[PDB]
Formats: sequence, structure tokens, C-alpha cells
Amino acid sequence: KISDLENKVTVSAICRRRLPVIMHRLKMAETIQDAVKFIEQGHVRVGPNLINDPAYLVTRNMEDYVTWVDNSKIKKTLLRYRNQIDDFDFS
Amino acid sequence: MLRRQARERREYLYRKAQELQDSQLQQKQVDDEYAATSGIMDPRIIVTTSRDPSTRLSQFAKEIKLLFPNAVRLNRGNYVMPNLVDACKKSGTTDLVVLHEHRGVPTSLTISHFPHGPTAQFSLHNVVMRHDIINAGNQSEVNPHLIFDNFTTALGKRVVCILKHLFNAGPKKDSERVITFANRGDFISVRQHVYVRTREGVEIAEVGPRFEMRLFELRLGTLENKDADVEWQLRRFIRTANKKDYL
Amino acid sequence: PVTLAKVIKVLGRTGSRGGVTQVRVEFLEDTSRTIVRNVKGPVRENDILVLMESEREARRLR
Amino acid sequence: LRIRMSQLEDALMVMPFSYVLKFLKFIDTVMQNKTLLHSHLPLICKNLFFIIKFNHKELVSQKNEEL
Amino acid sequence: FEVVEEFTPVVLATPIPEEVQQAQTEIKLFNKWSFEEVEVKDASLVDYVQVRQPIFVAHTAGRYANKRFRKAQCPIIERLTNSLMMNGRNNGKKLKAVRIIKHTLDIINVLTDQNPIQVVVDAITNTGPREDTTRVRRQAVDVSPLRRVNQAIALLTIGAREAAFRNIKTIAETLAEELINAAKGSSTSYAIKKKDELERVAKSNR
Amino acid sequence: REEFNPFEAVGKPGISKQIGEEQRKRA
Amino acid sequence: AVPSVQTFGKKKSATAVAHVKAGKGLIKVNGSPITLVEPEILRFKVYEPLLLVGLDKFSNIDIRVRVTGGGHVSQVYAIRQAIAKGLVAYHQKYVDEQSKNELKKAFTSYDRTLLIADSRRPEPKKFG
Amino acid sequence: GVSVRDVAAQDFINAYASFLQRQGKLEVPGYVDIVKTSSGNEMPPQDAEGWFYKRAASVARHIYMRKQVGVGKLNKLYGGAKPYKHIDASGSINRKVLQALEKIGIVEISPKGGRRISENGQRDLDRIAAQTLE
Amino acid sequence: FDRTAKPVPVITSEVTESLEDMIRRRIQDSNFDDLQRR
Amino acid sequence: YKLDVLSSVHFVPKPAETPTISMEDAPLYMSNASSLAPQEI
Amino acid sequence: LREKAKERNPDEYYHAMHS
Amino acid sequence: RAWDLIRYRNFRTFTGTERIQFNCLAVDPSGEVVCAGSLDNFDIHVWSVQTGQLLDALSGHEGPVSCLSFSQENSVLASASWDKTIRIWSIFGRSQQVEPIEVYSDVLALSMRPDGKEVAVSTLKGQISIFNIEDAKQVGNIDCRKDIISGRFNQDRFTAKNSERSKFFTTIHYSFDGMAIVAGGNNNSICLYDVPNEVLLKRFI
RNA sequence: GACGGAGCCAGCGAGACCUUGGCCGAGAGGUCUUGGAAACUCCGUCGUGCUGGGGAUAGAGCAUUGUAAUUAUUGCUCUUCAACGAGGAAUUCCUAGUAAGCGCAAGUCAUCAGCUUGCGUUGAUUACGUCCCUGCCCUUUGUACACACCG
Repeated sequence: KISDLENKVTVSAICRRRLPVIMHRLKMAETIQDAVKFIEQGHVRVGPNLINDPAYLVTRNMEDYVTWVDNSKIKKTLLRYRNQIDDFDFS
Repeated sequence: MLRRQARERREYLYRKAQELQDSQLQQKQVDDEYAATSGIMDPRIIVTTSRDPSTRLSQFAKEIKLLFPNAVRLNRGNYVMPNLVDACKKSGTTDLVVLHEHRGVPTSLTISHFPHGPTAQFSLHNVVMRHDIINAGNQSEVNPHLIFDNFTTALGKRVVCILKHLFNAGPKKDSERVITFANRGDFISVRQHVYVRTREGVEIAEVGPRFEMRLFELRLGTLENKDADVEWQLRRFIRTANKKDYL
Repeated sequence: PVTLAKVIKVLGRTGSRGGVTQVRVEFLEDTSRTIVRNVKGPVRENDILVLMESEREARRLR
Repeated sequence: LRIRMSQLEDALMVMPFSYVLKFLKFIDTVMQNKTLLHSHLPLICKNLFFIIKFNHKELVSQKNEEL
Repeated sequence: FEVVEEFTPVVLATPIPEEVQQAQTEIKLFNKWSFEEVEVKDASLVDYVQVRQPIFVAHTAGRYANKRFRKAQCPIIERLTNSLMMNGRNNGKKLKAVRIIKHTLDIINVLTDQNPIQVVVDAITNTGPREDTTRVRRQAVDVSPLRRVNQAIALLTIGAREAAFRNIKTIAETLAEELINAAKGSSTSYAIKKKDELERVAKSNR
Repeated sequence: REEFNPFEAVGKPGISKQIGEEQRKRA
Repeated sequence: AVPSVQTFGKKKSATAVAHVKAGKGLIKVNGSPITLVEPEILRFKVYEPLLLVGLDKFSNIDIRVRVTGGGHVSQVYAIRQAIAKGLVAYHQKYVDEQSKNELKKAFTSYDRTLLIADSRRPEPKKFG
Repeated sequence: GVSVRDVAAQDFINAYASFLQRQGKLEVPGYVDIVKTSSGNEMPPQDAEGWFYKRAASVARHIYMRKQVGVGKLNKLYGGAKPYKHIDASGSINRKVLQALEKIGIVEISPKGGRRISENGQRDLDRIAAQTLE
Repeated sequence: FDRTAKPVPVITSEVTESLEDMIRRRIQDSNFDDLQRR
Repeated sequence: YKLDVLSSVHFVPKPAETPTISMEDAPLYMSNASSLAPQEI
Repeated sequence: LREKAKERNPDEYYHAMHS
Repeated sequence: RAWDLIRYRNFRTFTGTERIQFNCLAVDPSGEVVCAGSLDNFDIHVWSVQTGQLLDALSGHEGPVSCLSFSQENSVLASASWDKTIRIWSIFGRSQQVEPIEVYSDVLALSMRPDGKEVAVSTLKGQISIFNIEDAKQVGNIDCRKDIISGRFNQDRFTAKNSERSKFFTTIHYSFDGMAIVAGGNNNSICLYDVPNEVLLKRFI
């Protein structure tokens, strides 16, 4: 309700929506600083499109399509240890 | 896609907890699951049974299909529950009904509300099929009128809501078919009657089937999720179980 | 001798008995000439059918 | 006029062509009495237009001069 | 003019039978029967009896009941093998039907030197009833091509089954016999007879 | 009222247990 | 290191892991030759890739397949579909792109289940 | 480079069964003609002359397929369905067959229990494996 | 001896007349607990 | 706008006496009478 | 452990993944 | 919203019960049925043009519906989504049938042949795959990843060649003759391909 | 299809007793120690004979479990060798991993003890069109935002 918008809205809430913060909660990156480098280097995709800007806030409907680019060298490492690396998918 | 269901369950359990706190504070409307679609979108129901069902459960499933106007019968041949719930979630189904039997005698009935619960299980007693009736004839499949009698407790209003939305809303005032759910010491007596308004009263005729239920398990989740948090259970071994009433 | 005719239209609202459909078929020998026939199995467009008799005109079969 | 219009078209598709020839003859008779045509001219126009559309490939076939 | 795509001899360290090499040259049913010379004699059955796609074995795991007319694309040999398995006790046992049809095709090639697949296609073409009756009494009505092939397969299979149900004849040899007799058009085959009285009864009610 | 309640068209034998119970209350 | 590629093939619960590397033409499944697979009637089924694309491609590489789970037919489908994926992936990683295009065209033209998983997910055909 | 796994399954046992029968040093108990090989069975082995030697060839490979094997495994391995019970194969025959093999040197007692492929037997199995191929 | 749980009821006639009476009174008053459009 | 640029992958531009000419016209030749159906009239 | 085992994201990465 | 270009008026408006967020649309050749698609709801809403009422909602995707199109002649619906699948809906008729076809990667754009016999779809991998609607089987595949031209942004910290930002086509459309597709995306290239041979005709900056 | 060999592929499941392995016995089953699946495939025998299908009843033995009785209980060996040869009038259900065949596991508060539930394995025929018959409903103030159609 509107009377809640005046107090519920806080800077921490928008920071939580920030992409590196979301990656940390999704546990893709161990630390917020780490997530920024991965975004800068281009290993992350939010739906169909790659995002290079750490300051991007992911909206609620995009937050589960945030994932890694198919040909990320690190996404290969994900499958190499678990031994689920299927190379038909090129990943 | 797994991350959609993983997140929303946390939202769903959070919503129920907040609703529970609000009700408790009020103690000191329609349920959240049904508040979204109550009186807007007509329910979509799938009726199924256990695997390799006996003939009676197939007919009894056909009966439970006929009771609800928007119900459709589905064979359970070799299906797996995660596949069933995902597949029924896939088709837009609102509720799923599973039936169990013992030597072709229906014993249990379970209702799971989509997309995210709750799941209510029932135990079927004194079941009398209409197939046990000679020359019964065909039914009326109009949107039936609906009666709930002797439901007082908060758990009763919940059981009311779960059974409430299985039917279509807005029957015609002269709709000829009536369904009654009557609790008598947790003993929900269910009858299907058809009437005629006379010049000096009313006369009703049973269509059947006759069959009694006891609720014994309500959980916050789909019937597949055996790890779902439990709202309520029938706890039978208490010394007051022989004389306690809930509904 | 038996003639061959390709279905050119599957008629609708013909009220034929269940399992029977009224169709229109053009003879392969003469594309112009066409005859209405009653067929029992499933039917679709562009399939060809064997007519032993090419004179009888189909009548709606209750 | 009695035939339902939503059901006119299928009645015309079921029409045998040997009957269509008769229908053209009936339509022929309509124009001699100018009054009968004018009373319900639109319906006569539609029915004639569907019959020919239904059986245009047939109609190009009959080389009969009287037709 | 000559075309070569292979310039080094291909020796696979894992041995292969040479017959599989000739199979590399061409796809044949059980690596023994060719589909190139198989053509449907009757024009009506064309587009509904499918032989153009060669297969080593009948088993395909294809999906042919999704749409009303997927079955037309299914190979005819698969359809015969799949119709062979019935009666409950044989339900679920498709690979046995594969063995049975293999033995049947062998018997066909033995008794008649003609390509056995040609015998099968000719038999199904011959045994398809072109007209039948429908209960109003009866009224005569013609038959759709997919219904023709379905009835042909069903009649052939049930005749082969009943002939050897309690007889010294095995299902392979009786199936071969009824296929040959149907291809010849002789009245000896069960399916040809049944097609005959169906057409005759329709003529009586024509 | 009695005609059109087949549970008490006619039902199969044994669908009802009234005769068993009435004997018991008398006891 | 030796150029190598890994892939999987799944049919029902049957799963096969196919490793394709540079070699002198040894194809093995569960450590045994491909010729010894059982049922023999469906042996040609697992041969459908080898027979369709040509053996000199295989004469220039090693394949080893390990199968677990499911039944005989499902295991055969896993073997074929995995080895097809392994061949195309090898030709992508260590051979030109035209080759993988030709192999994909041939495989999808003959049988797409060789390259895509065939999963009959439940579908309520009736609406409602 | 020939190995037992490289040869077709039924061929190796039949060839190695004939290898054992012609060889003439495989001990065969007196009661072979008077046993079932399992209680669930209803008739004895029809090839009374050679089934034990075929039995020896069959087990002599299972030790090659599975590095360590014991009598209990052979009993379940050769067991079959009979409500069904799935009774295991006869324990006596399986033990006599195993004991028979190391008399030839094909097999020998493994550490931590069970039998081991006697390294001499490993060439012996490979020898007939090459025999079938050639 | 004591019984742990509630006995399952018996639908004797007198129960049957009582139930159908309540059904008739509900419809006589049109006191129907059924869902409506919102 | 402020939140959109935070939440937009692709560029979001900033949203923007005497008689007046209208930039946009919602055709000029078309007449208001001609835009009314017979049943409306 | 079960509900947790159910709610796996397959995309979970950790620097120890390499070894 | 429904617009007439003869009188230039909005004669009808359609909206969901919960105001579902629409991204794609399709109109029936007969002009009596409308389907719209959403990124948040996973179901295709259907409306009647004459009445403006919601006929029903076509469920069947785990993923957000990316695009919709009706056959001009046969009147089937092809719906494509990030669920790695494509479904053919035969809504018209007494009985409804749905034919799902699986795809390697998420589909972004779908173009449907004017004949209505084939459908082409663009995926994230940069593949234009054509499937036979009647047979529900793939008939051709085109590779587009290499032909696409993408420029390194000034803000980028990794090279264009190593980048993966946009080597897919977010939009595709057939030629009316039916032998070519024009494809475009979040990139600096339009690629014109040929269907029967699966080759790039020309590329435009 | 029965029988004899050989070949082998699953997924559910964890509140002393289980066990890998050795030695005995034809089997059932004993004894000494260590740790805590079928269906199905290949090759063979048998053959239209109530036959090598069917295993009810009955006799003789070899063992297990308690318990204190010569008590039953659960298995194994041989012999004996029945009804049943596809099922009337009628009747019930069923459209894809579906009908059907196949085995495995747990008894997790209602219900179930060779019964209930769960798991996986092989795997179809035919239809996917119609309101003609039957049955159940809706409409007969467009009300409906343009065009078209209807009145």
C-alpha cells in the first residue's frame, strides 16, 4: 500500500536489485567484488542479452533468466568437475 | 525455470505466514491461493487414480469427474508424480484429484490446488457408487447449486474454501442440481440431489454417489512435494481422539 | 473396370450418419467431371478413391 | 427464403451439378418476370454467385450451346 | 567422368563384417532386402503405403499417433510388425514381431524368388476392400485409402494368426503363405476372401 | 419420496446396512 | 594434450557417455567392440550413424562409450545418439565447420533423434 | 591383443567348453548326471556329456569379467525365477566347478576371499579367445 | 474395553430423513452457499 | 525514466500569447462527419 | 537435505571447481 | 487495441484480467481471433474480435512466449518460447491439438511461410531452423553466428571476437516468394539467406 | 508356446540383526570367518496327442521355526496326475509412453498385510471426424465500438 511505499523504499532495496548483488545471492560469485569482474569481462547473461554494466538492476521478471553466457570458459569449469560437460552444446 | 518455482515457494510460504499472523491478530476473506482467481476464472480439474487401477476406481474416477462441471478424467498409466504435477501445471489445471482403492473399494481422495497448494487428503468411508443402481439414467451437468452445513471452526472455513472453488461460479437461480457437503463430527456427508419446486414445498431425489470423508492432512504445497510444510494433521492416537470434533 | 477420382472437397454439415462423410471427387480420367460420394473411413483433401460405379450420385444416408 | 442463410452455403455445396443446371434454368425463369427478380434481387444474386463459384471448373466444361 | 571421395583405404582397427560395408553402400531391410525396386502397383494406395525411406530394422521408436494421418508416413514393414503383436500375451513384445517378420521374409524369398517386400506391398494392395457396407439393413459406401491399408494389414495379420493358432504351422510360415496367396490374388488367402464378400455384399445393397 | 431414493431405479443388494443396525438397536 | 571431446546421450533412464579423441579407429562400448552389442537385431540401429556418415571419419578417430541405466532398447538409443553427438562435436572442435554442417544435415535428414533427445513429456491431449 | 571380451559371448564358452572336454584333466563329480543346477529347474541339463565343462567355461570367464568372484555370486548369477522366490543356483555344483578350475591352474584363490584369475589361466582364456577369432 | 477412534457412522433411515429435511429447508428458503461472480 | 535507465538494457532517452501549430495530427483530408458510422448518426 | 537437494541450481560455481 | 485505417478509430480494446504484460501478437486471416503473448505469464491469451471477450488461454510453455503467428491459409498457430520448444496449436475445430517440437536453444523470432507448410525460427545459438508444420519435422538449418557483424563497445573490456553479445537474430521474416529470409538483431548487420541451399545471399550494414 | 544351457539391462527406497568370503549338502538348509529383477536375447530338445500345457488331491522321505509338545509351522526331493480345449444370455471400461505384459521396493497417524502405495522395464491396434441415434445443456431485446453479415 502507498503508506508502506514511503517507508519500505530504501537504498538497500535498490542495491539488492543490483546485478552483482543478485549474483552473490544466487551464489554465482563468492563476493560482490568478484561478481563485478565477471560482469566486466562478459560471462553473464540476463535473458537473451549480455550486460556489461555492474550498476544494472535486474527487474523481478528477469531475475531467474540471469545466467552465464554459453561459451564462458568458466561455465566449462562448472561442467568439467561435475563431469557433465557436453560439447555438442559447446559448453 | 527451476528458479521460478524455487523462488515463488518462498514467496508462498511467506504469504501464508503473514496471513496467519494477520488472522491471529484479528483473533486477538477468501484464501490467498484462491483470492487471485476466485470468481474470475472457472476452475480446471483433472481427475486421476493410482496406477493399475481396478475397474471400480476407473468408474469412481468417472463419477468424481461428473460431480464437478469442469473435471476431466485422466488414466494414471506409468506416470511419475513430478511429471504429473508439472504436466498438469503445464495445461493450466487448477486442481488435481487422485483416488485410491482397496479391492475396488475407494479408500482415499486427495485434492491438490495449483500452482502452489494447498494439498488436502480425504479418507472415503461408506462409499455407495451409482453403478450399484439399476436403471439410474443419465445426469444433469448444469452448474450445480452448492450447500455447506455445520462448518464453524477456522479449519472448517478452510476446508470450505478448498472444496468451494472446484465448481463453476454463478449458477442460474433455477439451476436444478444441488450438491451438499454436511459435516457431522468431522464426517462430511456428501449427497447429489435433484428437486422440483412444488405448490406447497420441495421434493428432492438422490442421484448419488454417497460417500463420507475425513480430512487427515493439509500441507502448503503440491501433492508431489512430500517435504511441504504442514498446516494441519489429523492426530489420531490422542486419548481425546475418540470424542473430539474439529469441523 | 474401376475409375479413380481425387477428392476435391470434404463437405460439411451434411448430417451423414456417424462414421460416414459426404465428399466431392473429380475423376482422374476427366478432371472436369466430378461426382458426390459417401466415404466411410477418414478422408482428407487430395486423396484418390476407387469408384466401381461412376453413375450413382450420393444420397444423404440418415 | 425459408432456408437459413447461415445454412445456405452448405446447401449449395451439397448441390449436384445436374441440379445446378436445373437451378440455372429456374434462375433463367426468374428474369422473364422482372417483378419476381426485383422483389428479392439480392438473394438471387448471392445464390447465383455461390453456385458458379462452387462449380466454375464444371461450368467451363459443358460445351452445350443452349446453356 | 568419375567421382571419388575416398583416397585412402579405410581399415578400422575394430573389425567390421564386410556385409556391413556393403550396407554402408546402401540401406537394406535387415541388410538383405532392397527398397529401390519396390513400387506400388495400384495408384490409390500410393501416399498411404510408405516404402521410400529405407530402414535396416523395423524398430524405429517413431511417433505416429500424434496427428490423424502420421501413420501414412510410417514404414509399411513397421506397420505389419506392429499389427502382428496382439492377444495380450504378445503385447509389449515388438522385437519378437521383428524376428517373426524376418523369418517370414526369408520364407517369402525361399518360396518365390521375387523381392519379399514386393510380395508384401502387392498383397496389401490386393486385399484392400474398395467398397463396403454400413448399417442404416445395409447401404453400400466406398472406402478411404488409409482404411484400405489398415483393413489389409489387419486382415492379413489376423488370418496368419488364426491359421496357426492351434496348428503345426508356425506363425512365420503361415504369414508367408497368406502373403503369397494374397499377392497372387488367389482365393486361398483369408484376406482376399473377406475382401471379396465385403465387396459382394456391398454390390447386393448397391 | 421412497420411490425415487434408490439407495434406501433400484440398488444392488448390500449397498445399505440398515437391516444389520436395526437388529442391533433392538438387542 | 591429445584432442578429445565428451558428450552424453539419454533415452528414458539410459545414459551413455561418449569420448571421441584422435586415434587409429577404435570404437568401443562399455570397453567391448561395437560389433558385440546385444540385442543383435537392434545392432544395426546403433550402426545407423556409422553407416550413414562414412567410416573414414571414424577411421581417423577413437570412440569409447560407457552406458548405464535403462533397458536394452533405451541403452541402444543412448549409444547411437551419444556417438552421433560425439562425432559432430569432434568435427566442430578439431575439424572445419563445413564438416559439422554436413554431418548435422545428414543426421537430421535421416533421424533427428540421433542428435536431439527424444523425451515424451506427458501432455493432456484433452483441453481441461 | 586378443581378449576374452573381444569375442562373441556364446562362442567363447562353446569353444572353451570343447577345450575343457577334449583336454581331459578337468575333474567332474560323479553326481553330474543326477542334478538340476537349481531347485527351480524341472529337468536336468540335456547335454549330459558336456554341460559341466560348459559350466566351467562360463564361470572361468565371469572371474575374467569380474576380478574377484565367490560361490555366492555364482549362485545368484546363475539363479532364476521360480508368488516368485528367485531361488539361487545350486551351491554344490558351483563350488565343485570352481575347485575344478584351479586344479588346471585356470583360477586360484584370491586374497580377502573369493577366487582370482590365475595369471596362467589369463593367457589360457586368451588363447582360446584367439582360437575362436582365427 | 475402550476404543481409540470415533466409530464410522451408520446411515440408518432416521439419519436419512433428517439430512433430506435440512436439504429441503435450505431450498425452500433458497439459502444456498454457492460461489458467485465477482 | 530514472528507474528505467537503471533497469533497461537498451538506450532509454530522456522524456521531454501566440497561436500554435500542432506537430502531430492524429488524415487532414478526412472529415469528422465521414468518420461517424450510420448507426452513430 | 531433501528439499535442499530438490532445489538445486545446476549453475553453482566455486573456485575449487577446477581441482 | 483494435484500429481501423479507413475511419482512423480505435473500435475495440482487449486487456487481460490481471493486466498481463504483452510483447507479441497475431491476428487470424478471417479476422475473428487474436492471440497475444507475455514474458511474465507463460500463457497465450485469446480474444474474440467481434465480442472482445477472452475465449480461453493456451497453456503449454514452461517459458515466456517470445513470438506468435497464424498461418495465412491453414490457420494454425505456431508459438515459440525460451522453453527450448515450439508448439503448433489447432485451435479451430471441435477438438484442439498441440504438437510440441524441441529445439536446441531458446527461440527469439519466428517467421511462418505464406504457404503455411513451413516455419522458420531463430535461436540464441545463431541458427535459423525450418520445420515442416504438417510433419513437425526439421527440413533445413542455417548457421548465422559467423556472418553476423558485432562491434566492440567503447565501454567493453573484452574483444568483439571473444564477445557473445549479439550473434543471434531477434527478428526474421520470409520473402513472399518463399525462398529467402531477412534477419536482424541487436547488431550492425542484416543477413539475407536462401532457404533451399542455406547460404547467405547478401549482408547489409 | 513348454523345457535345458548361455547372454544380460533398471529406478524407488535406510529407527542383536544383516552381511562379502571359505567349507559341507542334489536341494532345502547347515558350519567357520570379515565389514555394516523379470519380461527379454542366442543356441538346442519337445510337438497338435488334454502332449514334454495345467499342478488340484494323495503317499513316502530330507530340513527350518518356535516350545516342551512326539504339537503344529515354513521349505526341499520323488511319485501320483485331477478340472480346464478360449467361455451363454448379458454386462464394464478405454485414445500415447495410453490399453496391455513385466518384475522390484516401503508398509512412513486415514485405509491396506500376498493387500495398499511407490519405482522402473517392454510397448501397441484403432479414432482424433460428427451432431445422423441417445443423453446433457445454451440462444430466440445483435446490444456487439468500426467493416462485413443478420433483422
